[PDB]
Amino acid sequence: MKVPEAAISRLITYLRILEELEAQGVHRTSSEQLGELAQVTAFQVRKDLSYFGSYGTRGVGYTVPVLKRELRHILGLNRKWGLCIVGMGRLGSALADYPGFGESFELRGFFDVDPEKVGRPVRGGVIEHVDLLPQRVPGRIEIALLTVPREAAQKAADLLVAAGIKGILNFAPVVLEVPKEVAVENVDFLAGLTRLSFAILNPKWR
Amino acid sequence: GMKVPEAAISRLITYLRILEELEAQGVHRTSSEQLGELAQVTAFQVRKDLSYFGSYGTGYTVPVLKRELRHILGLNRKWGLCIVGMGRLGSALADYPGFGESFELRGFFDVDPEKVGRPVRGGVIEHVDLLPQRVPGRIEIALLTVPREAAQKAADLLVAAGIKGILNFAPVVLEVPKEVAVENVDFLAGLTRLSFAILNPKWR
DNA sequence: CGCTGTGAACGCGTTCACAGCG
DNA sequence: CGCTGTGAACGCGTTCACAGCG
Ligand SMILES: NC(=O)c1ccc[n+]([C@@H]2O[C@H](COP(=O)([O-])OP(=O)(O)OC[C@H]3O[C@@H](n4cnc5c(N)ncnc54)[C@H](O)[C@@H]3O)[C@@H](O)[C@H]2O)c1
Repeated sequence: MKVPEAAISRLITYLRILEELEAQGVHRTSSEQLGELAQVTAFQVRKDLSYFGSYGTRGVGYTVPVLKRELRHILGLNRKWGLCIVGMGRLGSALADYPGFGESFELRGFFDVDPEKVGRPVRGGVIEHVDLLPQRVPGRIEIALLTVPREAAQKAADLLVAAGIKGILNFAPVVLEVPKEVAVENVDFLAGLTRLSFAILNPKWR
Repeated sequence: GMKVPEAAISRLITYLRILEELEAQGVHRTSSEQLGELAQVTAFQVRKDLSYFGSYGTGYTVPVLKRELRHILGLNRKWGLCIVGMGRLGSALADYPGFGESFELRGFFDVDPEKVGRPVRGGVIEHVDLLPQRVPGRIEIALLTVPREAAQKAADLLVAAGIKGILNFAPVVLEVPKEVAVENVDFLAGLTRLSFAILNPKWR
């Protein structure tokens, strides 16, 4: 009834497997196959899905197109979120060019404070100054991709919170302080690297 | 209890960053209470995570904890890294000036005939076919930044070449031998999690 | 007194056995 | 019968209780 956040991550993985199975022409799957491809047990797959509903067919398995649609629904992918990039350095510029956001995420703003950058035309847009967030965010942008230097993150975050942002995808190696009403999700490649260090040094534990 | 939760390692990483900051600020003494607040966990959490490895307290001396942590995390050595897939993300990573002294880029690989032989910061792009002749004793960690459809195969080549750890930036679940460590940095997953979080605020 | 270190209790996510239905 | 759906046990990871000690 109450969903652990570890399950949401696994649902994201199941949906990717379903998109792949569909691409391969597979119309039907099972908790066992789904588990095998996601490297989790069939038990876990069925438990994860049960948190939201009964999308399978007893004694048969799951119809790929159906589970796919249901998972996209649960995940909020059945809509078009408005996004923006704050910090047009190398990562931000790379993201503006990323051809993989799909139909669920649409870039609508690119902000920064550098005179050189501000004003530069980019894929589907043109860089603007951050103070224009209050006059660009409301009703148009729900999620912000935060790609500024570590020391500028928390600052940029406050400007986003005050601008009425709904969520922050944080790429900066720092814990952000935001009001509980604002969602934050971190993408930390340095932490990932350090975890590999620990893992490699502790094979037994791994 | 000596079965260190993987979730503790992530927090240790955060404690270290907090200590770096504190040291930068000129702070010398800290406590599990101040550390906790800064990491947004309880004082109980901090002390418990540290206890897994030892008794470094007295509170804590910023410089002493910082040293003990980067040691526990293996940051007291120079890891050899390589980038496989020199596209937009790969190139950005090659020029990132924030790896630190603990991580050294020693290889850049690709299959694009037009990128191989291409000079880059601290080296030149080589064909992935050269991995078996480049990884052993020089490169332990590979940053995997090739397209989704190419990731599993590239990981197979890195494994065969002797890689010890793979930092996977592709949205796929990699299959690798038990002895090869894998860590995912998945921004599309983070995006989708935010989507879910925004639609389920009560769920928090 | 104030703060650490750590067994033990506890709540929650995973595992499991089977109930439910096709 | 076969595979999904699920209530409950299990056990891992966080919280708690107190012991040590300057
Ligand atoms: N572009 C971005 O902003 C961005 C941001 C985050 C995550 N990513 C992820 O990064 C990965 C790469 O995306 P990109 O936009 O940089 O792609 P890209 O196509 O720019 O570059 C991928 C590079 O990999 C090379 N490649 C393909 N197969 C290879 C193989 N077997 N061995 C070695 N090199 C190979 C390609 O030739 C290309 O140079 C994807 O998984 C994507 O999801 C991209």
